[PDB]
Amino acid sequence: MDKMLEISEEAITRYFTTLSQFGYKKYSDVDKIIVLFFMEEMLAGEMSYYVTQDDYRNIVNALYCLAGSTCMIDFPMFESYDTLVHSNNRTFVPRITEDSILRSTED
Amino acid sequence: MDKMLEISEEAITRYFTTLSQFGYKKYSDVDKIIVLFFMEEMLAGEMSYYVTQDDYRNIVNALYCLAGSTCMIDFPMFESYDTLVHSNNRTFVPRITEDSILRSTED
Amino acid sequence: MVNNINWVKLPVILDRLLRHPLLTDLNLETAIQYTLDFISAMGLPNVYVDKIETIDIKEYRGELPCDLISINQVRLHKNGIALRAMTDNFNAYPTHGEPSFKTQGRVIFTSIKHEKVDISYKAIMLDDEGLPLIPDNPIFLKTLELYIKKEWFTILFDMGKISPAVLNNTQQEYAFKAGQCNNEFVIPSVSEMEAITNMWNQLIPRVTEFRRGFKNLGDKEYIRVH
Amino acid sequence: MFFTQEDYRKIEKWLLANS
Amino acid sequence: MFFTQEDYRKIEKWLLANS
Amino acid sequence: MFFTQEDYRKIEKWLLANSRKDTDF
Amino acid sequence: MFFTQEDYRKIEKWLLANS
Amino acid sequence: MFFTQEDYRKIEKWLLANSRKDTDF
Amino acid sequence: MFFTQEDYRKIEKWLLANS
Amino acid sequence: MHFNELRISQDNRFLIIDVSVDNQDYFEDVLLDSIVIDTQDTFVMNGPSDNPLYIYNVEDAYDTQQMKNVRLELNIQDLKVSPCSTMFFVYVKSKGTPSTDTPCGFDKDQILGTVINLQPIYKQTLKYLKEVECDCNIPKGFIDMILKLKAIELCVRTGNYPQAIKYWNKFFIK
Amino acid sequence: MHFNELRISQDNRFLIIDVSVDNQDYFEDVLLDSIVIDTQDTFVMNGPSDNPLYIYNVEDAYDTQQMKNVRLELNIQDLKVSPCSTMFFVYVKSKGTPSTDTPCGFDKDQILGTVINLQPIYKQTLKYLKEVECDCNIPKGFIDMILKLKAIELCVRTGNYPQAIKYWNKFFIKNNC
Amino acid sequence: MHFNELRISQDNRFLIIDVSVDNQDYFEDVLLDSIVIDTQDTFVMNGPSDNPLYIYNVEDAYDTQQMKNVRLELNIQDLKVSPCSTMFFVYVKSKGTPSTDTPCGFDKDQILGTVINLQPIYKQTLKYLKEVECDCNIPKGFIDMILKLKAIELCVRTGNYPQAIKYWNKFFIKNNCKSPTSNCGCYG
Repeated sequence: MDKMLEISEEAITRYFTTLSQFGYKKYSDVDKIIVLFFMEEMLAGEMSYYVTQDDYRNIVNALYCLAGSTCMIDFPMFESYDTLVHSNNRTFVPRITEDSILRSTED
Repeated sequence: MDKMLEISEEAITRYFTTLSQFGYKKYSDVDKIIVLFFMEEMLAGEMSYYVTQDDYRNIVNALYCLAGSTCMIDFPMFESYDTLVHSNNRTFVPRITEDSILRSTED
Repeated sequence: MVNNINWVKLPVILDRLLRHPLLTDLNLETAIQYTLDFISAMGLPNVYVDKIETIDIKEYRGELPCDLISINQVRLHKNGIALRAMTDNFNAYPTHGEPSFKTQGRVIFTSIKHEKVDISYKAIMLDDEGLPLIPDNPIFLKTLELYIKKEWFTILFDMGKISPAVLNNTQQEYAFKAGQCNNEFVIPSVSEMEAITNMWNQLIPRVTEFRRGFKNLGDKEYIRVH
Repeated sequence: MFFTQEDYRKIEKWLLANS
Repeated sequence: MFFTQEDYRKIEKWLLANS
Repeated sequence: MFFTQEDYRKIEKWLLANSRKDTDF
Repeated sequence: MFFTQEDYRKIEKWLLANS
Repeated sequence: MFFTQEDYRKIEKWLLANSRKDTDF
Repeated sequence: MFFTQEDYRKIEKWLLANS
Repeated sequence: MHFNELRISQDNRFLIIDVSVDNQDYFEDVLLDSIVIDTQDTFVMNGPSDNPLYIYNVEDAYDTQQMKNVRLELNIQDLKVSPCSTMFFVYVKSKGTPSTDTPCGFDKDQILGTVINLQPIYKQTLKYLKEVECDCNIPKGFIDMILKLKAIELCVRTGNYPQAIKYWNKFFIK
Repeated sequence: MHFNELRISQDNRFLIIDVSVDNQDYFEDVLLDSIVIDTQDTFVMNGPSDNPLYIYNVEDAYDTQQMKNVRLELNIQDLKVSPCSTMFFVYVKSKGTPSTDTPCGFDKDQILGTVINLQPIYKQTLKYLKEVECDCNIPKGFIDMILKLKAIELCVRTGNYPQAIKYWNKFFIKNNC
Repeated sequence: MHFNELRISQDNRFLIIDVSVDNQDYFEDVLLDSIVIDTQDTFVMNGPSDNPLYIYNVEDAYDTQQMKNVRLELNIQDLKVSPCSTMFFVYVKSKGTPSTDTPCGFDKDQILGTVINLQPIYKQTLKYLKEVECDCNIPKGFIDMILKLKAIELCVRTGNYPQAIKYWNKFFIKNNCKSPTSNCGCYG
């Protein structure tokens, strides 16, 4: 993946940063950290050969429950150039004020 | 064995170290020390000739209840290089792009 | 209870205590202890979480859940017959009937050798932190505030740092609000008064709702017309 | 990057097709 | 995945790399 | 669509299970 | 090192086999 | 596997049980 | 324990020493 | 490589896809490869999934600059999916090597564009505005819909499509 | 010596053992002797137990560098054990004297390799993840399983195999695969 | 290039190094130049430090597959460092030019590998092992040790080495172990 690595490193670094500033992190969130790094080593090991695409779907949709659960885990950002409503940059160029038998025409 | 001797020596040394710093150790823990050095005496004398492999199994599995029970008795560490998930260092060497009748083929 | 138990976190009580300049050294460490003391001293069943969890019996003994505080009932998993308190002094001891049980610690002593039993037990509603979670009923909050205030003023008065009149007033207020909270969390609702009414008015009395899980304690008792 | 079983199946089948 | 052909050529190139 | 050495290692370990040597005929 | 009875049986039997 | 002196002592002590001297025939 | 053959040979060697 | 227009037809019968390759000088060697359509059911993070909804290979249409621009109009009913409750994912590929002078990060074969039907959202907004006309109070469902739409927008523009589908299925379908 | 690959086949039908001797300039005279398979029922600390599950002698197969590499594919159903609920212990022996320049600590004739089936753990993780997908709460059993697996890993890496057997039999024995 | 065996002997004597160039047919002309051993106290962000712990030039030997595979078995007592409270950085410098057409990023002239002694860490973890058995309590020590190790692993394999030394100094620099008995032992 190469990204579960980054998320896990960030999460555990934040965990130990909190244990440096404070002396306590909720164990309900240590559970999430445990699940996260266990999954990453699961997927970056010899057990990555037993996964179908349905299993991949389920694993991703279950890991996204951990996304904004705590400050240690964040929503990952990917390189995206899309949106729900796109822009229309097409241009209009008819031919000498012509039309078809029913409608307009262009170049 | 040569390791029960070390474990017992460490255990009683820790026992008397505590009795030096403190003046009290749990007698529920002195009982475990007593069991430990009794087994050490019995297995390292003329009484070991009555030991079968089933008896050895039972003795070891009974002694490992003492392992992390107290600070005096500690989990032994043995020389091991294994794990539950071993590595795959096999290399792939294809020959003349040659598929077999059904399977692929290497050297 | 007429009202509902909407849950809020423990420092909601420290929101309210620390208004008082003489209670400014109270902490969540003290709040936890005195809140647990108040929860137990009041013994209100609506404050606990109703849970059901099945266990297996090895030989007249079974492992008990971690968070158990009290047992509503115990029954056999296959029959559904409820268990009673064990009056027997020699249960699992042989020499040379109706099932029962007994619970002391993490062990439940049943009169059955090998069976699975369903235990409906009560626990404490916890927070995302492993801490108690208190009702936000302002009667409950005010009474708990007065409990913590009364304890702290008792300490200060043993020290001689509080006038006896102040402590007397605090104890009086706490006593009245303790009675008020006890009644608030106990008096039945309208829907609970229907259950009580159905239990009360019975031409043919029903005296065997313990065998079931008190399922039919509140059902209406319909007499056919002849 | 990540592979599933089906990805390996496609890769190996495509290898064997052209061998 | 939806592998393109050129990716397959890369795979066999790197497999016959240890030829 | 770039492949790193690790991805090729996974491909190797998958393909090795399917292929055998001359001796195994 | 620790011997059980079976170890002694093995040793003695194999020695008599070689005598 | 390495044997030290006490293992050998145990082996001899076991073998002595089975054997006799010439006078014992 | 298995007592591969050279262990038996070691035992023979030791025993046969003070023989 | 980019999208010219990626829209569902106002008649709710066609899914318009009009792709083009960027005009800069060093995509001269680069062409368009294929169009793969996925829904909220068959999506996978790692590129298009198996058993996709509709695959398209662009050599089939033509018999080279014609291959740099493509336009599709898929009758949605022929795809056997609901035009109103479906979120389409449109992948495109290049099959072409750019020059060696490309600035870094610009050489990416694949893109993606999400599609939904704005007619049901328009009808919901009209209904909520009708409610607002009566007594001039804002229904809270209207604000919830607005904020959930903005949440899906943020998820799409950040690439977090799994939680995007979770919100879509949970709120704008059921 | 060392292990090349040591796993159960992905089809849950073979137990693969591939052993090789170290390539060292002082291990020419060292060969391979035998392969002994033990389970969690017959395992003993001091070397392979008696009445082992499967004894294999290498000079039978071959008719000298062939002796330095060995591979096996043992049909588990022929061994008469459950491929899901068995913890195979693979011992290997050398039958060879290394050179006199051997560094201290490398002249270990015997090795050991533990084997478990990873499918049941995989399916359990998928079940727990499916439970997580509902209401985004982590079951406590999932964390318990993770930490129990970590405990067995620590026990194996430290050589404390009997307590590893205890943990395995108590916690993970009932497995579907 | 890759690592075949990177380990410290469990007897706390030998820092075992076994490197070999990758076997693909673009990597003929690439050879091994030197092996530089560095510690946490003399680390630099880029490349080996100017004050390393040990240097070994490969070309000062037989002069081709003997170059392409190299193995070192350094005695740690000679290096005058503790095998357990020391974390080593192994730099391997290549000598040559890979043939063209290789995919980019495979032609990395330098490779780095981190080494630590896990045996004392397992000794510390065994103390909290039995907390796994007991229910009704979180095995806090077990989780803490697992996270402590995993932090170093993660920070090593991501290349975030400086924070890796920060964690190593915080956690495991006070590790204790039995020093190797210099008079060798009879066993086998």
